[PDB]
Amino acid sequence: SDIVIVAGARTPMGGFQGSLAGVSAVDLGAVAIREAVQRAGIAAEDVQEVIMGCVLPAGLKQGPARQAALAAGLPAATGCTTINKLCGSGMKAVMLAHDLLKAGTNQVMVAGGMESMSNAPYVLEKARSGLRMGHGEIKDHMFLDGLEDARTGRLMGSFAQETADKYGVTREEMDAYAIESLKRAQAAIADGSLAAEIVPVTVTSRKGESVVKDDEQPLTANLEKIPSLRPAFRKDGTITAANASSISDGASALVLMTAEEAQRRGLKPLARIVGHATQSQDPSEFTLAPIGAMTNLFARTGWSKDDVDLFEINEAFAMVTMLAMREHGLDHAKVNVYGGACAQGHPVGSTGSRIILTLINALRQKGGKRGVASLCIGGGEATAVALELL
Amino acid sequence: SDIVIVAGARTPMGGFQGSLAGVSAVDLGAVAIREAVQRAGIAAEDVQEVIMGCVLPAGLKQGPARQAALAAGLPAATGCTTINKLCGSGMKAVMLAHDLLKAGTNQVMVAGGMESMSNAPYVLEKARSGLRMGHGEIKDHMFLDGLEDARTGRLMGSFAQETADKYGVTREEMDAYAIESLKRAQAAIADGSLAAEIVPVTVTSRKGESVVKDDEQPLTANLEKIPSLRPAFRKDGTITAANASSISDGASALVLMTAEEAQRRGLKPLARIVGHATQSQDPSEFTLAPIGAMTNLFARTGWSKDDVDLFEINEAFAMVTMLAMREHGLDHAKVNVYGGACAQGHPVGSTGSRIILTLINALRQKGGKRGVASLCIGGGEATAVALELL
Amino acid sequence: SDIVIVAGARTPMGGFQGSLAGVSAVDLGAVAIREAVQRAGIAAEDVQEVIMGCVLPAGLKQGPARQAALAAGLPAATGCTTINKLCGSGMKAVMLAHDLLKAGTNQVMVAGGMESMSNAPYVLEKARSGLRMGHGEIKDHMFLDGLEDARTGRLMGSFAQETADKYGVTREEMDAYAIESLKRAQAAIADGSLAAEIVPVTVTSGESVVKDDEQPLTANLEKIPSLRPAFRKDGTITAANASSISDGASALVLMTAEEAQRRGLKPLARIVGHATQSQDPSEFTLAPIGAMTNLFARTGWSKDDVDLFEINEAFAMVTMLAMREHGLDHAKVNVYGGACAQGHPVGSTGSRIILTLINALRQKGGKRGVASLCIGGGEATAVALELL
Amino acid sequence: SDIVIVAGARTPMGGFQGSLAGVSAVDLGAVAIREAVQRAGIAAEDVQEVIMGCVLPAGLKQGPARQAALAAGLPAATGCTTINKLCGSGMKAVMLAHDLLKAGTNQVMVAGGMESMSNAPYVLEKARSGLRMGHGEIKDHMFLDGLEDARTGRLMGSFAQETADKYGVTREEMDAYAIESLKRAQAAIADGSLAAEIVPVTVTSRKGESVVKDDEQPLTANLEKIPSLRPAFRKDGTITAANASSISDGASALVLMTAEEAQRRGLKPLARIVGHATQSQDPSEFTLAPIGAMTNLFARTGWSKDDVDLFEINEAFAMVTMLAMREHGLDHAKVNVYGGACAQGHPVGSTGSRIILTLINALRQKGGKRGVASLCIGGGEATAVALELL
Ligand SMILES: CC(C)(COP(=O)(O)OP(=O)(O)OC[C@H]1O[C@@H](n2cnc3c(N)ncnc32)[C@H](O)[C@@H]1OP(=O)(O)O)[C@@H](O)C(=O)NCCC(=O)NCCS
Ligand SMILES: CC(C)(COP(=O)(O)OP(=O)(O)OC[C@H]1O[C@@H](n2cnc3c(N)ncnc32)[C@H](O)[C@@H]1OP(=O)(O)O)[C@@H](O)C(=O)NCCC(=O)NCCS
Ligand SMILES: CC(C)(COP(=O)(O)OP(=O)(O)OC[C@H]1O[C@@H](n2cnc3c(N)ncnc32)[C@H](O)[C@@H]1OP(=O)(O)O)[C@@H](O)C(=O)NCCC(=O)NCCS
Ligand SMILES: CC(C)(COP(=O)(O)OP(=O)(O)OC[C@H]1O[C@@H](n2cnc3c(N)ncnc32)[C@H](O)[C@@H]1OP(=O)(O)O)[C@@H](O)C(=O)NCCC(=O)NCCS
Repeated sequence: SDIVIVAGARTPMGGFQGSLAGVSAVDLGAVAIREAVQRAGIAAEDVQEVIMGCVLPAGLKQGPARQAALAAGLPAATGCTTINKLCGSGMKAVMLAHDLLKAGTNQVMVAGGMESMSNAPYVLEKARSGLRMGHGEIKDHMFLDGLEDARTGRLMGSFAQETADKYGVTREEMDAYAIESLKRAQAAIADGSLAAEIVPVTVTSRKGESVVKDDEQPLTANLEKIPSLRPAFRKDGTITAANASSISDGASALVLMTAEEAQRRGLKPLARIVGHATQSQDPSEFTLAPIGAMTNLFARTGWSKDDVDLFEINEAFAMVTMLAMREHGLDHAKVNVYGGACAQGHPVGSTGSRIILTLINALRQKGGKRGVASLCIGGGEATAVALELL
Repeated sequence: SDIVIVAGARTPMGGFQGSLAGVSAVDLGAVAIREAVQRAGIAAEDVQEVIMGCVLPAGLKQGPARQAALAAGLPAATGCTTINKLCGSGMKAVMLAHDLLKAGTNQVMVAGGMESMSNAPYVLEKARSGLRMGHGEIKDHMFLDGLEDARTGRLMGSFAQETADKYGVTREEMDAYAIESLKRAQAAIADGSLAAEIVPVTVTSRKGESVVKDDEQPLTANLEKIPSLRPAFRKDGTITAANASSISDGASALVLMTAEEAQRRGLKPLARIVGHATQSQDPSEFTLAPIGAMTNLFARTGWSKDDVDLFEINEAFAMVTMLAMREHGLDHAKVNVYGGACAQGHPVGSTGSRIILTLINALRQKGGKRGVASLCIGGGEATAVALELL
Repeated sequence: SDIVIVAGARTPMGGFQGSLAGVSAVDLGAVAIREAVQRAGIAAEDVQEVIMGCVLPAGLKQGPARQAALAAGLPAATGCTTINKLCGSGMKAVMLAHDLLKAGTNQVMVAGGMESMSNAPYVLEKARSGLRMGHGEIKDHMFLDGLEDARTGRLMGSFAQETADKYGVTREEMDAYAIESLKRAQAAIADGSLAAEIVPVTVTSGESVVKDDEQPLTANLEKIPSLRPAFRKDGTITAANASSISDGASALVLMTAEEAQRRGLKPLARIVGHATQSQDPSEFTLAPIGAMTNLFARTGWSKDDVDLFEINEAFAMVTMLAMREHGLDHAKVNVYGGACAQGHPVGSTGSRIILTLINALRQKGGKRGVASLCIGGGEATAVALELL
Repeated sequence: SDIVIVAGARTPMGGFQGSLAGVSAVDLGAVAIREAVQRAGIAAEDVQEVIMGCVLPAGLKQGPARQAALAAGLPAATGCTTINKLCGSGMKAVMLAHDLLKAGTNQVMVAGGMESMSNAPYVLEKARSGLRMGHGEIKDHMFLDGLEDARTGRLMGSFAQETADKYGVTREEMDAYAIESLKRAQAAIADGSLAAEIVPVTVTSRKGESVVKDDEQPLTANLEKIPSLRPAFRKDGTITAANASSISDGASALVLMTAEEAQRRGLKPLARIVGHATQSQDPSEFTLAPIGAMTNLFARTGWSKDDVDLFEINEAFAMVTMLAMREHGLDHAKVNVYGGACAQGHPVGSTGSRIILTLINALRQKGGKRGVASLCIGGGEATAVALELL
């Protein structure tokens, strides 16, 4: 059973306590789902199972993906599951779906991601039992259960820093990358090349109500300020907020069906999924997992870099994409052509699925075909997806 | 591809803030993954993917499943995912493993779940942005994200209370069900009926290091109190501690394979997955979802209630199993033979893959072949799974 | 011995999360205590004991008075006590100062009070023992130990809304008083009538100097009839006629008259007497009336000998009911404004008004002044001072 | 004007989370004031002003002293104030009462103090504005505002340990001191000595009513453990729990008058206050501050050490009383005749007044006319009262 991506939608990527702060992650998951369905040509009735990535579901209340579904308009007959594969949660949702559909368990499914890092709460670890005496920690849940390694408590960035140096990556080369990302993720917000993949967002507030249709981080940045930005993860450090992905808010969804189920509803799906692959190695090498994730996909699928037109390779850290580009021998003109998250943002739970939609939607406006999205995973993993335009 | 369970393991269930409280959920997941992969007569290296349920990941640190697997001794070359299908994550985890094994992504998988309700933290919702002025809230993570309806903010036990009344389930009727679960629960401890499936878990007291091997509630549970306990969800309600499931810490792991992977490796699997099904409906009517689940199971399999030797139906509340039994016309003596969650405890992330495994235990020990396992899920859902001994 | 106020100084009074939010209460107290000393015209060493009002001592660390004394440049040998009789803190510090200086225990004292209401933290009450199971409250310290009655957890503007109503005080009456206040306040700033009592603060974020109270620069006169209530949906009390929440500090160098002379100092005022009034916590808005009644019974005065009163504007209505029941002239009360318009950093104000009263009495010509403010738990104090 | 103490009473001192963790600071002062006034021969009305020391008010409510004054049965006309001179607050309040009486301001006053370090809250300093990002602290209000010096954040202990090394006091010397303290406490608890000064306290819990009428530490203390105890404050230090004042709850209250006011109502008072002294030095030298206090006292009063029949030198640590006894040449046979803080306990707000009581009680039961009571005050300070029976 050949699996196909019928429709796809995703929210703007609102930066930390920025545009979409007054929206709950769930509410952002709806906007993505609700519009992924409408763009498909199906009804809500006719969705069997949802799978949503969600890394920080503290304070999201019971069954985060259940809520996102009911709000998106879906019936209570529809089954839902929240998953956490950290920064791959969104691309793991698509792969769980893709396999369930190969195994005849459903014929129509949605598979997106969702994060409001802004309203990720705070946590008290000993307050249940009693702190008894002495001061104590109160932990950033975004940080504690998201950005910092379980063993070392070191920031995903701290590791990027170590790995970077070790492979030779100078302030200047890492600034070359993060500088073009700001122009590309402004060249597309200009040529309006992202309005297609995106669905704007009606936000409340004291200052009346407002529409949000554009990626927040790039329009509130400075491209000249870059080679003076203080280091972010080590006093004498090469990594800064320019070349490190942003803390941001958003969601995204895809409708997935079998070839037949789509050829039987006379729907014309955007793309077909050719294969997926998981890379897994040591937490400290999370920044490099992408190399082997593709090296596995290129393996299972029979493809090479050369037979690929575009790649969406998440910029958790400019060096991730760089070293992945370096190691696999990828021309920079064929990688994140509308720019990566070091310009746009990275709502950890959502990106996996966004970059699939963005990839898809680039193969379209660039009249390309064969594509590969990969992202890195805190805990030392990558997930690689490979699809084809229809 | 006929899909086989090959071996399985499940920790003792400890009461809220008792015998398994020192140990984390990551750490109970490890004990259980280890002792499963071993009993299967395979090596760590041989495990390709892991799928671990977990409803309460606040305070668990990055990738709760990644830490479970690593700590167990699985090499980092082994993919790790955390899912949340509320109280059904265990069963879903198995159900996903199932379809992925079918699909062809993997031949060897570990799937299961882990939870320490005792070490669920607390959350401040506005500590990040600022409480400006006036009193604020501090939220029990277990209740806010695990144990109460998203929409209304009402506890599972409250929705259960309303439906007990509506279906006219009397104080007396429910106790009798529970006065039986505990009798069955102590009998298995007494005569070692659950030894096959339990790994013991080694803990630190102030007296040095002791082993826990038995479930906690069956021991700390006084049978001649059940008629005089107070109601739990309504001042004058029917549902008490005794006929509601206890809040528990535990984990459980199963080793799944294609039948021709067990064959190739010269192994004797325990049982076969014949089929699975889901049911979804109004989040207020979740206790009535297992009935549909099993109906959906019977349809997808071709099984009837007569072709079924033994049943596992998770006793979230005595009324859940009582009502699935009434409608399906099931025979008490062939349903939760060794007792359920009302006597033995309910580690929410875990109880979905543990029951799969008590079933495989009872079927072999009581001399059955065909078994059905199912449980209700908050959000208005349930999962069912059907299996046959080899 | 008669008691002189040698000199004084008080900070600007910033808003809630406003201009002196970047300064702790201990640091404001400091600014106030240092500039008081300098003015008295004596050495930090000459001061023998420091008493400060502090309502909200959570997270100011050990002995808040003590820290302030030290940071103000007073030596380690300088006695330090920190006290709380709520909003009357500042003025009780000056009444404990009076009684010490009367009884031979000292000669040179500093008294006043300090309050960052902005940086008042939040508290948890069960987290030491353990929360165990079920949700919990995170209480504001401001509200729990300052603004909400003990027995009834009811705010003070709630009790004052209730009093206004029984004593029949309309939105109109009140919004009027509030308008005259904000004018007299806005007037004093342009005129510089408060430059003498005030000591500027240098906040560092670069760095800038706060010199004028902050509320009266950001309070529209126009919109007073258009403010929504604050304590009950069908309310007559608003942001305009109820005191606003304020950073600020105030200190005051008291001597025995003998030590004043014996140092060649020319002091500002003499403390002729003082009184406390204590009654039912619901009737806190009415305690000033008793306060001043006892103060007259003691001093031997009548409202006649008073040239100017400072009866704190805790709520517009507290002054408006004292003004009724004592027969006081709005023209002879809170001349440069009051709490409603300027601010009310709760610990500080008790002393501040003693200081403003003295700056006015001078600039406006006048000998005899009276200070009174209302206190939760059902109390008030009054001071009776005379210029020299 | 001559000042007299007409009566007092004092709660038994509770241990930290011990046998008065279920009464507030306020209800303890309440129990104290009431019995004080009862023993005084007077009517609650006749009390004109109330001064109560309390170091840890956070969470106690508005006007801790007021609350207590009322709950004792003192009318609303009897006005109230709360003061804070750290560990000598309770003495300070008596000194202010003495001065106020002297000056003409009242006729009958009540001075005392109250602490419940048990029921002291935890604080979040950065909540109101917001934590924005990264982990925070939750700060013990007993440590922050009570037991750690402002400048350094070091514990009173840490200063006491560093002082004890410099002035060369050996662990074995402080343990000999501690050992005679506790034997004195135990002899005192059992022979009934403290009963004339103690007022029993009535509580609830599960079972129903309890009467606490005995200091808790002397009854839970094991003489033998003294020299085996770990070092409390430095890695390989000399200061242990047995020779540090215990964290405790309690309260005390004295009924003071001028001499003529007590005769006018025809009452035989217990003792005349003769003088008080205040010492103040750098915060690291707080430990030695009682020496200045009794120096300045001797200086004001006219008195010398051979005039003083008994001392109450509160033992914040064994090494205060010891360095204090060394310097003024005192005999532990004449100082803390019934034990002190190390054995019984240290309710910071209360000890100051309490020990004025024990001193008196002691001088009546052991024959003796002249007394001195001093205690060291966090922040480099110390107060001291001298008093004469009548
Ligand atoms: C890098 C990090 C520490 C920076 O946090 P921050 O302090 O909030 O940074 P901000 O971007 O908000 O502000 C810093 C400056 O960078 C600038 N900036 C940010 N992105 C920029 C870009 N692409 N180009 C140019 N300037 C940029 C901002 O405009 C701002 O300028 P200013 O300080 O002069 O006003 C933070 O984003 C982080 O923790 N990174 C998350 C990555 C991570 O670990 N997780 C990814 C999962 S693998
Ligand atoms: C019902 C509930 C509130 C009871 O917890 P509790 O009263 O706080 O704690 P306990 O269970 O210790 O107290 C109940 C009492 O009954 C006893 N008890 C528990 N199970 C018993 C049994 N099977 N037989 C007899 N006695 C039993 C306890 O041991 C205890 O005895 P005690 O009162 O003398 O101490 C709690 O179990 C709960 O909320 N359950 C959650 C159910 C849930 O949400 N699960 C998910 C469903 S999808
Ligand atoms: C806090 C309190 C002042 C209410 O204010 P708030 O809700 O925080 O709001 P603000 O202080 O911003 O006031 C609201 C508006 O009225 C304005 N305002 C307040 N006082 C004003 C005055 N005297 N004249 C004109 N405008 C005024 C503010 O500037 C603001 O204008 P804006 O909304 O257009 O910006 C009031 O509830 C209060 O006093 N609480 C504490 C109780 C107390 O004082 N107790 C101690 C006395 S015993
Ligand atoms: C040092 C301190 C923090 C230790 O806390 P702690 O160790 O939790 O206190 P504990 O009472 O549990 O002491 C540990 C042991 O010492 C024992 N102990 C304490 N005082 C004892 C005594 N007088 N005789 C015998 N044993 C004693 C306890 O019984 C306990 O034994 P256990 O292990 O069987 O329970 C505490 O005693 C203390 O009071 N410190 C602060 C001092 C203070 O009040 N500061 C203000 C002074 S200016």
